[PDB]
Amino acid sequence: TATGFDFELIDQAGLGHEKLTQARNQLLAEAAKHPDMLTSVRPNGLEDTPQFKIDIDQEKAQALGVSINDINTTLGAAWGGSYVNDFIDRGRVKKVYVMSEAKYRMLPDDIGDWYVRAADGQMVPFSAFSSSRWEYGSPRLERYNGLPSMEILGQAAPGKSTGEAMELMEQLASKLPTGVGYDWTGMSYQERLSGNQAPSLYAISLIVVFLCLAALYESWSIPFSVMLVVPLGVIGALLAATFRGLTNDVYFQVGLLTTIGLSAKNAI
Amino acid sequence: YPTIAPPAVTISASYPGADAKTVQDTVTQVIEQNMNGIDNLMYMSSNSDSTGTVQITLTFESGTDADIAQVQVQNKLQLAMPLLPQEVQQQGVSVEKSSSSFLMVVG
Amino acid sequence: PNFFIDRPIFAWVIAIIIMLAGGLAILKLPVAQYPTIAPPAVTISASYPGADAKTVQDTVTQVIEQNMNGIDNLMYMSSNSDSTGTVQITLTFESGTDADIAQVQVQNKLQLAMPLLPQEVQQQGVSVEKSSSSFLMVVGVINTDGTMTQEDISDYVAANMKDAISRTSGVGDVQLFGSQYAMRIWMNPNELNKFQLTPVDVITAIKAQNAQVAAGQLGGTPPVKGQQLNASIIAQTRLTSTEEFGKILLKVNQDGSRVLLRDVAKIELGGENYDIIAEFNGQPASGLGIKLATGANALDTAAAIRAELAKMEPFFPSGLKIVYPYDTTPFVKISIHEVVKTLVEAIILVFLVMYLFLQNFRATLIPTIAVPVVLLGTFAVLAAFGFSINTLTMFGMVLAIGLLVDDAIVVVENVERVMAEEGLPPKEATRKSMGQIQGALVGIAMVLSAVFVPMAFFGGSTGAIYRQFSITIVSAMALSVLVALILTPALCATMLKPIAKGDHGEGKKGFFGWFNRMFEKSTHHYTDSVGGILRSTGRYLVLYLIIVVGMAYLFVRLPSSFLPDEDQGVFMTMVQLPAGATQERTQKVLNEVTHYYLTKEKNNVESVFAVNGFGFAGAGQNTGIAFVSLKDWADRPGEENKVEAITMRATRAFSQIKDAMVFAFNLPAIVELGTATGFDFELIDQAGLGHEKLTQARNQLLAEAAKHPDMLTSVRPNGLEDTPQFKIDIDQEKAQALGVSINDINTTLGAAWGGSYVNDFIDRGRVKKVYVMSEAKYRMLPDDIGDWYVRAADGQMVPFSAFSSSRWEYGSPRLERYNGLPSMEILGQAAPGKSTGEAMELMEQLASKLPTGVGYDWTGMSYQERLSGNQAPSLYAISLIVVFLCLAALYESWSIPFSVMLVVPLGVIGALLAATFRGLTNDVYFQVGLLTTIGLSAKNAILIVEFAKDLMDKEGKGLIEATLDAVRMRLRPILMTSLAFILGVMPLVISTGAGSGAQNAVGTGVMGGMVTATVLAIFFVPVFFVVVRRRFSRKNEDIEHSHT
Amino acid sequence: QGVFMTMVQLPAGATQERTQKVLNEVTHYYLTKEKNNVESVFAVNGFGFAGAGQ
Amino acid sequence: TAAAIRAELAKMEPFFPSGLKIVYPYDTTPFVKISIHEVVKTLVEAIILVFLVM
Ligand SMILES: CCCCCCCCCCCCO[C@@H]1O[C@H](CO)[C@@H](O[C@H]2O[C@H](CO)[C@H](O)[C@H](O)[C@H]2O)[C@@H](O)[C@H]1O
Repeated sequence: TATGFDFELIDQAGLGHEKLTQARNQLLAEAAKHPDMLTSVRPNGLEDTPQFKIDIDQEKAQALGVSINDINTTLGAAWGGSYVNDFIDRGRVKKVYVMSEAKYRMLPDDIGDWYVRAADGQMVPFSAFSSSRWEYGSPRLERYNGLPSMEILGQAAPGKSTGEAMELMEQLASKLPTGVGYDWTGMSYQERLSGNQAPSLYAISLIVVFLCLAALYESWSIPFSVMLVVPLGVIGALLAATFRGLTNDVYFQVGLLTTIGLSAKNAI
Repeated sequence: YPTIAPPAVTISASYPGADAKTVQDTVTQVIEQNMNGIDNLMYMSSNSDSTGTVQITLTFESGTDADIAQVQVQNKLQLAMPLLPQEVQQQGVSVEKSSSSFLMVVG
Repeated sequence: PNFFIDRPIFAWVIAIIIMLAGGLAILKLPVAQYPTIAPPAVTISASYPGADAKTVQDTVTQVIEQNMNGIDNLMYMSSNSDSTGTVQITLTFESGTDADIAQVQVQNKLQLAMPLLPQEVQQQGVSVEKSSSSFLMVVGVINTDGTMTQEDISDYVAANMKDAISRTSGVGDVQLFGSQYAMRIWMNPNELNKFQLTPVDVITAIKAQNAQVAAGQLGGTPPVKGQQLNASIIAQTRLTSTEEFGKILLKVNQDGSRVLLRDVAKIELGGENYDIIAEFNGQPASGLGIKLATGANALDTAAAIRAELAKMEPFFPSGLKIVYPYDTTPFVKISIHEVVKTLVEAIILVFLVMYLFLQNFRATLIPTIAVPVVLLGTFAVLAAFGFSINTLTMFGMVLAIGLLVDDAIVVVENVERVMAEEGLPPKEATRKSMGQIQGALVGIAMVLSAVFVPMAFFGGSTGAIYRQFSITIVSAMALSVLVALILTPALCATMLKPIAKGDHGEGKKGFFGWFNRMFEKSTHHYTDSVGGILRSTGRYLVLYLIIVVGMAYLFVRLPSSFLPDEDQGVFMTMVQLPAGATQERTQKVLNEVTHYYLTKEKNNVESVFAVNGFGFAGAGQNTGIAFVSLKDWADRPGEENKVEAITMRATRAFSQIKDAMVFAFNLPAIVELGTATGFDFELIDQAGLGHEKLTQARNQLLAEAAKHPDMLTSVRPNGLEDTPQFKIDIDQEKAQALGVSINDINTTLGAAWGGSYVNDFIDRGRVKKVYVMSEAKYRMLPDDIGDWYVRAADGQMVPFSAFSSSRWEYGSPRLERYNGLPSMEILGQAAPGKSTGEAMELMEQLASKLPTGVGYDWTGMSYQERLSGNQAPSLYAISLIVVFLCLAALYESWSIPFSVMLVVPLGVIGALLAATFRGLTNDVYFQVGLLTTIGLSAKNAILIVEFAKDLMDKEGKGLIEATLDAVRMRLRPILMTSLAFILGVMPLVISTGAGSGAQNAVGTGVMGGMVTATVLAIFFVPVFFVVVRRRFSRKNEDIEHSHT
Repeated sequence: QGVFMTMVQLPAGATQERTQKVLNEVTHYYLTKEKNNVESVFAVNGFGFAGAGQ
Repeated sequence: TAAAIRAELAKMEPFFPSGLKIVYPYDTTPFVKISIHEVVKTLVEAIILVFLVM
């Protein structure tokens, strides 16, 4: 994108998901307070969903003759599914999945219809050794470079340069709790080191161009007289950009160059 | 367009039934612990999905011959393959070269 | 050529373009200490916790050495089967064999040996790596208050650092000095016996109790029509604490008194391994052992590593500031910086010589500017030729200042000479000088490639050296030549003020002039002399014979060499205890050494990082090592604050008074790679004679080379002799009826004393390991064998004193292997000034008398010397006939070319004699030096004989007449070029610090070589040309002629 | 590019049913008020960009 | 490959029992050898006949 970024907010210390998300609201609300820089600071991930814990009371089955492995894998093969064997149909190998049927594994109540047949020969209801509670948890556990992390997309105000928003983010994500550090990636990475590099390139460009005109003729001042044609070609391109409502994009940029070219040709 | 975007290899594994913390803990951290010592590494990013499918993409320095990156990756992951669970291990981990530029999609 | 003399601005542009091509090719050009020298190798490492030596050799090592079948460019394969259960297979390759393909072929040949390996091995990680050897750097971590112990610190390293600091773009295997946190469970035998339990129930317990679970989903997919909830089932989860681990239940008792883990074994967050302990200055520390990549630039990898770690510094806890024990980086930095400082200085001195000759400042700037631009320019040919800013090419620079100065100098000189000889204005005079010295400049450039090029034709690491040198010299030289045509002559015509006819200084003003008088008066001296010697020829012929032969004897009784040992500012000492030692006694030795260094070396030494448990070939309680860091150089005056004095007398302090062997040393300049005198003999059994017969063959040999003090030094095998072993030859009979099960007896024996990785747990967020082993005291002295019981089929435990046995044998802790077969390795040297080759042949001849199936072979260092070598005589014969042919071209005579080649010794005998007079060695640098030197002589004499023939031909002047005029015209440049050099070189031999051993090695050969060169040739060359041309006739009986 | 796309997201922990609801709405929408611009609408339930989920 | 391989066998020679002998049933090597020696003889000859013609 042009104006903006791909902020990575990273946990570095032995913290937990809750702590990070807390930091994220902290920064996202503190930086949604600057249209003076950033517009649409938004996190790209999935928020904590309602999740349903079945903290088996391990005691109330530990004698019953039932095996944890059996309880787990029946629970599992019940509501998730299991890849078992492979079969050769019509000529081609395919997978063999065994799962519950639809209706007998959907709503929490259905939990009950499931029975573990213990070692002796007696079944056990699941409401005998289980539990049930409702917590939260992310469905998308993101990580950046080996550590827990969370990704905040966002940009800068319509006519503010991407970099300025970046520096203000540095000074804002500066105000975060210990174990929370900052970092950049992808676009904002590729593009972070490559922005204030351009002037050196014109240093080579225009300096080597001046030495060539110094060569052709034989003067150091004559090339000035010829290099003076440069703006002449530009203010016409800009004027067109601004008046056609276009933008300083690359095709305009190489274009701007070519123009500089002929200015120099004719002037030469 | 020309070959423009910095080359990267994605690794994905499916772990039927795993909630996010499970895919982050049986598979994701095991792999993020065994990608130590491949060449030209710019950065690493994981997705531990509530579908049980983990997507760990590694993005590299520009003009880093992909083929070799994809190999140091597939062969540093085929080290942590025993240190993986058996649902995963049997249903395939997948190391692929990554973009999004599908020439065509045919329904 | 000339096009430019009329356009000075065009030429100035060419100057500045080559200049910023210099600077531009300077900011992004490789910088290493050396060129990449180490032949590529792939190391595979395997872990088999609790395994005896013979076990790592037989369960993992030989299963894989059978699957390393069909790898490319394979030079050799070597196994280290360690009694720590860690086997190290090193495969070394042909030179520069791009790692990636080799390492990929090896890992995809190892994936055949992957199913046929244990579940213990396969689970503790097998490792296929690209890697050097010498630690690129070691980064220690400590704490001020020491409110933490080795385990805490080491954890922070392995939980906050070692996971990503090895994930750069050029690090091989970081080696943790400490170990990462783990869930440590220590079984208590008496109370574990009480409540009726084996380790096996502890295993299955913590396993199936503690885990994540393949749960599933509410609203499961595919749902039913109208379904309106989707949410996640989180079932049984993995753990977190030590509580959650105490509470782990094994069985319920009849009354209610449950048997918890908590009770039955002690449960603690503890290291995954308690073998290695790291003490920085006696203070507890945990380090990072960084080994260099398989051909990555050093200072760039360290820069990147310094970047990630400098990024972790904002999240380190209270007081955890990084400490720095060992870095091979600043040596390279300060070294090359001292060579560049010298580049600057040599320029400076040269300008001074030049003022004292051409007493006009704006004229003296002509060749002053002549160099910085031929320099900059070469760096761009290096960027273009795939080289680096290594020591070799750097010394090629500093070295080549001489040819550049000479070229510029003879041009400005020839102009000026003509401007005082006729009275012409500069410009036409410039055109004129050029009209003579032009062709000569291209011909000398040619004969110059003809001598530096064959030197590029050598093989080996050293071959890489001679080629790096040969190129910066020939390349830089072409560049001085083009400068001599575009820029130089335009400058002589341009900034240089005109001297009208016959001015010749001549005091005239009173400072700079009393000189010109001294000198002109003296050039006469010179001329009246040379005439005086051309008078009598035989005499000088004889003196010449004497000079060659003197060169000869001086040459042969000179000790060859390899490279310089440099006080890199950072050294280390190695520790080894007697058979079967303990962690406490090692730590004892290490504490002592640590104490010594902080006293008798209180002013030179700063930090001692003691590494207990990790030696070289591998680990053990017995072995220790100590990376020790010194103070800044400015507080280290004399020669006694240096590596050799410190390490020698330290070694005195520890050798002569100690029980165990402890040495202090500094590693040579090369990161890894063989040294000089010495070798690496591998003695191999081929027809299967077992460990005993082999090691014994090693003893026969260790004694057979003990009968020749005339040759072989340090009669040593480098390995470890067989240690005391304690066998438990289970009688399976007296347990197969007892109600007891074998599988359970094994894994209990193991989990007791070997240990077991069981599950995985969540520490503060980070996955770490789950280990079960005995408690400390129930496995030390042999008796503890008894305290452990197997809970049989019925319910009765059984004593270990029930089914076992017990005896004590011997067997090695390190089963070394070479080329796929069992082997043992004998290091050694040659007598001092004795060649490695002689000792090598005597070694092939003594181990020749060994039992059938025990054969010999060579590796590593000893390889370097067998396929190659002694190519020099032919290389220089090449150089000499090719050069001779070039002089027959240039001179268009066969008999004339001889006169320049005769000047060859004159420059040598000076270098030799300078070496012998200082104490240096016929090492690489002496050869480069002599290269350069024989060069400059060639330059000068060629010039002289050139003028003479011209003046006889293109003026019809006599033989003698012309000879004298030739010498006459150009004594002044020869001296001034030469004199500029020697003064520029002085800094080298005078240099102290940062590889000043190299510098001293340059400066030496060069200075002496030069003195004898000029100061003899400017008297011998006329006698060369004269007597040689008088074994040639036609026209010149004595000549005169005509004109166009 | 002659072909464009729209992204849809249901509130947290929603179901395949509501998703398929929105998607068929949009498909109809394109074939209606855009009957003359749209040729083909390809609806994907369960896979968006933001991540995986019904 | 043949120089290095027959050298490999000659290093294995101190470990061969009674009669456990090497045989060469099949080798593409000497063909290369004589194929080439015939070409050089030809080349040489071509030269000779050229000098003679000239
Ligand atoms: C800024 C310093 C520059 C350095 C310049 C130094 C030049 C001064 C050197 C003076 C020494 C001369 O050394 C040289 O040896 C030869 C020997 O054959 C001598 O030559 C003389 O002796 C021999 C025999 O005795 C012959 O008869 C010959 O006729 C006669 O001229 C010397 O007279 C001189 O020509």
